[PDB]
Formats: sequence, structure tokens, C-alpha cells
Amino acid sequence: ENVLTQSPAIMSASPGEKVTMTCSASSSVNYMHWYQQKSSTSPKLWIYDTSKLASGVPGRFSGSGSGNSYSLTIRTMEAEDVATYFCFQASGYPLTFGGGTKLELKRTVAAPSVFIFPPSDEQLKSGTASVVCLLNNFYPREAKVQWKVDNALQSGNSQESVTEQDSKDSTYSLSSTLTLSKADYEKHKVYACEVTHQGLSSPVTKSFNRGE
Amino acid sequence: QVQLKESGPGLVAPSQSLSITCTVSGFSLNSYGVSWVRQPPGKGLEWLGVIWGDGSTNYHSALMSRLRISKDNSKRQVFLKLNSLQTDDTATYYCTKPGSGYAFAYWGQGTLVTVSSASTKGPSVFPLAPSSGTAALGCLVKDYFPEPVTVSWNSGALTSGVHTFPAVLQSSGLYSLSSVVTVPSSSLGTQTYICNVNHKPSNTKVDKKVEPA
Ligand SMILES: CC(=O)N[C@H]1[C@H](O[C@H]2[C@@H](O)[C@@H](CO)O[C@H](O[C@@H]3[C@H](O)[C@@H](O)[C@H](O[C@H]4[C@H](O)[C@@H](O)[C@H](O)O[C@@H]4CO)O[C@@H]3CO)[C@@H]2O)O[C@H](CO)[C@H](O)[C@@H]1O[C@@H]1O[C@H](CO)[C@H](O)[C@H](O[C@]2(C(=O)O)C[C@H](O)[C@@H](NC(C)=O)[C@H]([C@H](O)[C@H](O)CO)O2)[C@H]1O
Repeated sequence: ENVLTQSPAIMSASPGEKVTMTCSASSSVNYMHWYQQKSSTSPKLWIYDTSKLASGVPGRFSGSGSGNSYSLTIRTMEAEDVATYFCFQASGYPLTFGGGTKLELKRTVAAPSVFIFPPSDEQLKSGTASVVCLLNNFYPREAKVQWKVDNALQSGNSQESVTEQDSKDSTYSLSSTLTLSKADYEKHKVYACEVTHQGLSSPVTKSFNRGE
Repeated sequence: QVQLKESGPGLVAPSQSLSITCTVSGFSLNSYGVSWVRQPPGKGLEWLGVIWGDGSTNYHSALMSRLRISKDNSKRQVFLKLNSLQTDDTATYYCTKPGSGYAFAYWGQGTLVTVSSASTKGPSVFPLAPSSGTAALGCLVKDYFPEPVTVSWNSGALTSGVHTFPAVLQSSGLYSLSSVVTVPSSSLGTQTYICNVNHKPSNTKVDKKVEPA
């Protein structure tokens, strides 16, 4: 098969900035096509036959290339262009897709707002205590969240999940969920999550004491 | 308005087979091909095969002859059948219509297929209660299978400031997720916040009122 290589796999651009993503075919093709996919919903046809825009695609997009060498360009990056772009060839079977280039919007630094949630009483009756730390609306993506229970650093008992870049404000949000047995949850007093992020002069700590 | 839409089983046991139907409108299957693509979770697009208007077929050899595509023109239906699914056949499956440049101009919404012997299970929903100008609250949606669940707030009327996290597969074989919303502190006495959780595979709907403790 005719392997298509898109590198770099991830790039960022500030608003207004020109961006160019490449696609290399191992074997020469007469035409290259491209798709845009936002957040695991159906891809959309974006450019066909190397340089033709599909319907609904704004004029700031263009495509070029020939032989083994193709590109897609955005004249001026906008927040709505945050997506994964896939090249695709249909000149020979099997039909093949590139691995994707995910394009991020590089906006200004924004500090998370941090919230801590204790387990619900309803959950505790079941025998488990999930404690949630929420980092809301921050940029850039890199952030460290540590859980501290009566001053001891937890490890191996928490999981993080992160949103995609928000449509309008280009920020992330992040949850961190500490799971303990009820018995262990009742053995300790102070539950703290500690957040380190380049928007904060020093770490933020949000805590509670089980009880109220 | 060319439209395509997939219907499929969701859960399939290993070594059992997958059948999906693509129902189309706005075009005639006697004149146009329909392709199939899949996307494993968190990965790229992969082409599976095509049935052309004349009924001729082409398949990705990487499927090692496990795939057949057929169609019934009068019923506006294209059928995908994939045998002996294994864990790595887990993916969202799309039917698509080649159009401009023989590229895929129109796509179905996709149907998630999960390959697992594990059984359907509805979620438990717990409140993430607001603390003591902006406050955050939420719902923790725990211990369901398979994906997906949907979460809305106030039946879809509250959308601003909502963040519904991607589900994580736990060690247990079950999924969990949280959905949060930031709201004005001044609304907490006044406003009702209900997270509506729908898990179609189990036929579970939970509306959970979230208020201060
Ligand atoms: C004809 C052919 O060889 N088709 C192949 C197809 O080859 C393409 C493809 O590889 C592309 C790159 O993706 O490169 C060439 O085409 C170039 C451009 O991409 C394309 O846009 C351009 O189209 C011209 C058009 O030719 C002009 O006449 C028009 O005025 O302008 C446009 C815009 O410029 O042409 C370029 C080259 O000049 C290759 O030609 O590749 C795919 C694989 O991706 C298949 O292999 C196609 O062959 C199909 O084979 C099956 C048999 O296995 C069938 O024969 C099928 O034909 C039908 C069908 O049964 O489905 C017959 C129907 O009459 C026809 N319906 C209608 C309404 O015409 C359908 C329909 O065309 C298809 O289903 C697509 O929707 O095809 C072959 O198409």
C-alpha cells in the first residue's frame, strides 16, 4: 500500500498566522485529498483533487502539490480551524489515509480555576469514595495535579481526563479523580489537591476535611 | 441532502460477526458507490472497502477476506459483514459516498462497535456538589459499559460553561466520566441544576438534581 506520512503529527499556530501541513506519499499520486475532523465526529471532505475546496470550506484554505509532495495551507489561523486534518489518496488500491495532523491554537496563558469535590454520601453507602479535583479553563495544556492525604502524596489511585481545546476560548479543562475505599477514606482527615501551572505564581492548593 | 446512516449492534463478542446497515437517501445506489471506513478509539482513519454502483467490490487486503459488502438498491441499503471480530476490530464504523475527486464527500454519523464478551451495565450517578463570582458543580457518572453515555444539563437548556470529560476505561472493564458546569454563585439558591444521563445500551436514564450539601 501507498503509505501517506503527515509530520509533524501535532502543531500549533497563533491566530492570524499562516499554517502549512505536509503530506508525503511513498509512491507518486496524481491527486491528494484532505479531510477535517473535529473531536471524533464524522470527518468532512475539505479539499479534493489537490487544490479544490469542498463546499462550505472557507477561502482561507488551500492545497497544493504534485508527485509525492502535498500540502494544505491556512492563510490565517482561526479558532474554528482547531481540528485533525487527514490526507488521503484514492489513485490506487487500497485507498489510504495519512496519520493525521492535529492543529492546536496557541493563545495567551490562562490560569486554571481549581475546585475540589468530596465524595457524595450516597456514594459512600456503596463502599467507595471518589474525590474530584477540577481544573477549569486553562492554557497551555501542561499542568501537574498531586493529591495529598494528611500530607502524604498519593500515587497509583488517581486518573486524569482532559477536554479538547474549547471552541470559543481555546482553553482546556482537566478532572483528576482519586478513588479510595470507604474504610480508607474514613481513616484520614485532610484531602488536598495541589495544582502547578505556568499561569500561577505558585501552586494552588484546594482542600477539605472529611466531616464538613 | 445526500444522507447516509449506519445501524449496527454496538457490542459484539470476540469471534462473532458484525453486520451494519447503511441506509441512504438523495442518491441512487445503482449509480454511485458506497465506501466504508473505520476509526479505532483515539487513532486514525482506515479504509475498509467499497461496493460500486454496478455491484463490483474492492476490499482492503489487511482485512484478510473477512469483509463482504452487498447492497439492495430498492431498499436504499448497503450491508457490511465482517467475520471473526477480535479486540482490534473495535472502532467507529462509517459508510461514506465518494463524490468529488472520488474522495468521501458525505459520511454517516458513524456507529461505535465494541468487541467484548462483557455485559451491558448502566451507570451510577453521583452529585459533585458546589462548595462553601463563579461556582462549579457536576455529576460523576461511574461504572457503565459499553460507551457511550450522554450527559445534558436541564434537558439541554444549560450549555454555557459545561465540560463533559472523555470517559476513561477502568481496570474493572467499566467506564467513568464527570460532567461539570460553572455557574454564578448568585444562582445557587435559585436555580435548579439537573444532570440528565442517558445510557442507551442498558436503557438507563437518570436525572440527578445537584444542589449545595
Ligand atoms: C473512471 C475511473 O477510472 N474511476 C475510478 C477512480 O479513478 C479516479 C481516481 O483515482 C482519482 C483520484 O481519487 O483520479 C482520477 O480521476 C481524476 C479526478 O480525481 C476526478 O475528479 C476527475 O474527474 C473529472 C471527470 O473525469 C470529468 O469527466 C469531469 O467533467 O470533471 C471531473 C473533475 O475534473 O478525473 C481525474 C482524472 O482525469 C481517476 O480517474 O478511482 C476509484 C478508486 O478511488 C475507482 O477505481 C473508479 O473506478 C470505478 O470502478 C468501478 C469498477 O470497479 C465502477 O466502474 C465505477 O463506475 C461507476 C459505478 O458503477 O459506480 C459507473 C457510474 O456510471 C458512475 N456514476 C455516475 C453518475 O457517473 C459511478 C460513480 O462515478 C462512482 O460510483 C463515483 O461516485 O461509477 C468506477 O468509477
